[PDB]
Amino acid sequence: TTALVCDNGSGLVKAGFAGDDAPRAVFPSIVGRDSYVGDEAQSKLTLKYPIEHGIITNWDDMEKIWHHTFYNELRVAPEEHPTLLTEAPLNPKANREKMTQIMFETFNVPAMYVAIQAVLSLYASGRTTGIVLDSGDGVTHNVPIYEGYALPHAIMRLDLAGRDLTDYLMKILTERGYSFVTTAEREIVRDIKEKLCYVALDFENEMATAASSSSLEKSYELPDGQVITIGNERFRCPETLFQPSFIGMESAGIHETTYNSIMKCDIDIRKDLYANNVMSGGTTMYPGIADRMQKEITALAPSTMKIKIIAPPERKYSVWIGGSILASLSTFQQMWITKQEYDEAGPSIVHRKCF
Amino acid sequence: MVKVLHVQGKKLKEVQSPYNFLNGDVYVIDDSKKPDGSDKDPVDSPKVYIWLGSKAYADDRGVGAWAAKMLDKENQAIDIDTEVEGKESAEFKTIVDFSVVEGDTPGFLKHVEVNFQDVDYEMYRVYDTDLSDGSSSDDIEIDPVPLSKNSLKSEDVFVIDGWNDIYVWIGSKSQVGEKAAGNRLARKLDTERKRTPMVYTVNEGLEPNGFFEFLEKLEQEDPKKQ
Ligand SMILES: Nc1ncnc2c1ncn2[C@@H]1O[C@H](COP(=O)(O)OP(=O)(O)OP(=O)(O)O)[C@@H](O)[C@H]1O
Ligand SMILES: [Ca+2]
Ligand SMILES: [Ca+2]
Ligand SMILES: [Ca+2]
Ligand SMILES: [Ca+2]
Ligand SMILES: [Ca+2]
Ligand SMILES: [Ca+2]
Ligand SMILES: [Ca+2]
Ligand SMILES: [Ca+2]
Ligand SMILES: [Ca+2]
Repeated sequence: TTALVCDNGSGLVKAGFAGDDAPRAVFPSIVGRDSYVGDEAQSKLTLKYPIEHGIITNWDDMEKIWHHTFYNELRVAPEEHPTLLTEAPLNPKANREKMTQIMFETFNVPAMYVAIQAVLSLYASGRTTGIVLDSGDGVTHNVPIYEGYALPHAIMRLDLAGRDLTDYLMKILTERGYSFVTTAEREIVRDIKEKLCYVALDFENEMATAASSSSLEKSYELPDGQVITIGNERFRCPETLFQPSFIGMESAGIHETTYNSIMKCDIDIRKDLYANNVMSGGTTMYPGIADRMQKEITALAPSTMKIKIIAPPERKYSVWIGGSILASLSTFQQMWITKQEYDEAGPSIVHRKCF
Repeated sequence: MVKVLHVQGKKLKEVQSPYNFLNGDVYVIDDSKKPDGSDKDPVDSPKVYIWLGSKAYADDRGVGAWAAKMLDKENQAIDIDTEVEGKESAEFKTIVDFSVVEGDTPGFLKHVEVNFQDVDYEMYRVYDTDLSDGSSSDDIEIDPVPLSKNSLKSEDVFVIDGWNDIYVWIGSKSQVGEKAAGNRLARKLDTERKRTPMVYTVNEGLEPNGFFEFLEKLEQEDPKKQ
């Protein structure tokens, strides 16, 4: 029987079957309240995000997401499927327990496992040691990993990701005299961001280029036929990841959190981390980000240090794809919590079996 | 003395000399056990290497990395290293003699039809393969060709897909059916992308000022060279 893989994000649910090369269900992690989930809620209520900055904070709404995933999207009977779930770095112990209790007591799954998202990405890249930069819709993490285990004392978190870049692009386009209010319009700005934005290798040089010619300008045709043009907006928007002061956040950019994370780790593994930076998550998809990160880390690191940024082309779904691969291997499923073990031990079993 | 394992789908299969690593595949080199088959003394630094072919996809990589974790799980003194095709460490290069050959065992993941919708660039040649039959519209083929001024040929039509900008380049010696098919391909790509792209049809020798600079950047910047 085929295991299920559900990768629950702040912004999007990614769900499907172990053994597929991509999730078959991708939909917004939204609930509107008696229940509208996903695109059905974002067109119809008060909408709540059950997952905030990667951690589940609304358990009634999360149950409903999982319900919608099982019965409406995947159309499966959850009692017939072992289920791999993912969790954020630094997930509180009580959260993993509640996740385990809901899977067994509400949905009656035969077996389950909870994996750290970044760890699934690192395996998908062919590594057991390395440091993942995971940047999605709600949160960005640096997660150093040594032989398959995240090093929790060295994890760094930045509460800035794709939704904030979308909001910033919406702000600056609105100041230029465009307006985005409709469902369409907020989704139009996100589409502009994903199609036209990129990370400058040198921000000051790119600003100068944009000030002195039109060579960086791009047009975008709206659904009515009207055309939008943007120039330095294309790279100012994701520049926020390296300078969070662009949106009024006093905090380190992702190159500094990478370096800081590496520096919290044992000096003995640092050379391995520098050479094994793996990017994952939709917000790492910008053209130029890998090269910019390489340049920024090189400036921070010792001059002898070998630096490498691994940015697989499928990395927007690396977490889910890692889950789908591992949930397919017998040796991995032997590690899962069985319905019998849960009844015999309760939700606290998750700490012994899943790390 | 070392044991070398080839990822084949969700399997690990042992191979013997001569070692010819396929560049689309992943090998696990087990240097953790003494001659008889017993775990090596931690003093003797038991190691497991995961060799990643440059063209290997995530399933081959994940199966190989999980297999090394399983060897480490049974003997934690093991140190795991990942080696990348063409940049192997001097030490790994000391313990296995191997060459690298062109070739790819497909991974075990089943293909699902989902568009990742991420910035990707491509150049297509649009050509009718038999003009002796009096039609340039009935034998049209669309082939990807390298993104480069070098691929442009006067005799055919080329569609340059720069994701948000799409160019239809008309060779000065190309045929009418190739122009129709070229424009139809651009229209299909524009339609798939909710019409947000800008689409231009340009003639050979009359290219807009930005055109050849744009073709160079697409080749340099193409996030998925294939
Ligand atoms: N090609 C792209 N370029 C830029 N941003 C993108 C691209 N594709 C997706 N995104 C952004 O990535 C975000 C979704 O990414 P992801 O699924 O990794 O996040 P998530 O798991 O929901 O969030 P989190 O990890 O923060 O809880 C959205 O903000 C989306 O706009
Ligand atoms: Ca995520
Ligand atoms: Ca292969
Ligand atoms: Ca070990
Ligand atoms: Ca090592
Ligand atoms: Ca013909
Ligand atoms: Ca014919
Ligand atoms: Ca021709
Ligand atoms: Ca268009
Ligand atoms: Ca390409």
